Amino acid sequence: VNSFSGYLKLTDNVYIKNADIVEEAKKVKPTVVVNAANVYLKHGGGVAGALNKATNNAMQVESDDYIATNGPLKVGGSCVLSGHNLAKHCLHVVGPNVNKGEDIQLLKSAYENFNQHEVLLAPLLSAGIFGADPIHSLRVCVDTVRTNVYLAVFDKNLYDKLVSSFL
Ligand SMILES: N#Cc1c[nH]c2ncnc(Sc3c(F)cc(F)cc3F)c12
Repeated sequence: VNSFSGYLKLTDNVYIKNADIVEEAKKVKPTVVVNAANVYLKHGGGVAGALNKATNNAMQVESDDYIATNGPLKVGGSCVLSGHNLAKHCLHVVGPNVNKGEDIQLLKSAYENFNQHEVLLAPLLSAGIFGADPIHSLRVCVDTVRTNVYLAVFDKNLYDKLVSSFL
C-alpha cells in the first residue's frame, strides 16, 4: 500500500492521473519523482522548468555542480539527484527531443531507467515540449517499465484522450 490517490489503473504496474506533478509531488513526497531532463540539466521549461521553480532554483544549483563534475548525460540516460522539498530523490531522465531530431527509438532506453526504482511518480517521457506523441510515450512506458509507475498528466484534455485510446 502506498499514498498515491485517485489514479486509474492501466496495467499490473502502470497507473495514470490528471494532475500537476509539482502539486502531486508536494502532497505525496514520493521516494522518486522523475524529471523530464535534457542532457545539460538546464531546467528551463516544461516539466523541468516547473519542478525546478518549486525548489526555489535549488534543483538547478545542484544540477550545475553535477554537470561541472560529470559532463552531460546521454539521451536515453539518467542520473539520481536530490528531490529537494518535492521527493526524497529526483531521477532526471533524458527522453529524446523530437524538436532536436533525436531518435524516437531512444524513448525505450529512457524508460528503462525507471526499472531501477521500485515506485516512481513520473511524467510521460518526451511529451509536451519534447515533441513526441504522448499516446506513443504511454505505450512505450507500459511496454518497458516493470516497476510501479504513477503517471501525472497535466492536460485534462490529453489525459482523457490517453485513457480513452488505451489498448
Ligand atoms: N510545464 C509544465 C508542467 C508543470 N507540471 C506538469 N506536470 C506534468 N506535465 C507537465 S509538461 C508535459 C505536458 F504538457 C505534456 C506531456 F505529455 C508531458 C509533460 F511533461 C507539467
